[PDB]
Amino acid sequence: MPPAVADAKASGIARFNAYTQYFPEATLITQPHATGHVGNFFFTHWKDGGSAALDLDAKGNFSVSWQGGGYNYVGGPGWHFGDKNRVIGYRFNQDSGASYITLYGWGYDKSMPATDPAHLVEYYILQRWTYDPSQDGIYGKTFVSNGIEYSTYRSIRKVKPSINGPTTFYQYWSKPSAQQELGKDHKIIFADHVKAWADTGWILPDMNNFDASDDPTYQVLAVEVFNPQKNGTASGQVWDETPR
Ligand SMILES: O[C@@H]1[C@@H](O)[C@H](O[C@@H]2CO[C@@H](O)[C@H](O)[C@H]2O)OC[C@H]1O
Repeated sequence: MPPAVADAKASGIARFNAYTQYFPEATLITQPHATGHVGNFFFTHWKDGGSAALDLDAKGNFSVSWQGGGYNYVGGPGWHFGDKNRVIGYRFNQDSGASYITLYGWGYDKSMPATDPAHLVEYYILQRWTYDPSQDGIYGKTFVSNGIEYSTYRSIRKVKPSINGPTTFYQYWSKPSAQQELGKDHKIIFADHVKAWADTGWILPDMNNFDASDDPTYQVLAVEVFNPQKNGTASGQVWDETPR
């Protein structure tokens, strides 16, 4: 078995009802809520309605195809856990106009009180977008990572779905000053974004645990659509290029 699959199994990822299985080759995911592995690649896939399909191969090539409608979908491939030193590489090939093409993940500290919205955090490092989340959050700071300027925001989700079920939680955002181009390799140096959030006191709770009720504290390269007004597709390839 691929090593991340073996590691996830040996740490009890099957405890989650929504975790499907290891698929050795490539699979199409269309259900409302699923996680799993295709090859060594973890995936998440979640929507509150509508129709959206994640096609993922064992080399990390993927496509999300969505149908127009009033719903929210987010999904994509990566890792069953966040690592603050990971360097995510990707190339995005096609984008009909997703709401976000974004690094996407969660942290969760079961020992923190749920009255503190920092006990559970959904985080985003946008790369392409047709919805601007700045309007929903407070500004943190601007910084440079891999030669480009990102700006941070913190928003709150009040009684909303999460990896721990309905919860009030913070979202941390990092948005670059320009859309990232298709057809070229890009890097997300995750440590720079973790650092930038921490620089304004926005601490990520633990990103390497299966303590939440519904899903791991995963980290993926995701396509998200909010109320898409047309059918669309978005496709790319993700990998780990962390210096090791
Ligand atoms: O893994 C799933 C999460 O992806 C989901 O989180 C919602 C996804 O859309 C985002 O815009 C929302 O802020 C967030 O509530 O929660 C359920 C979980 O199983």
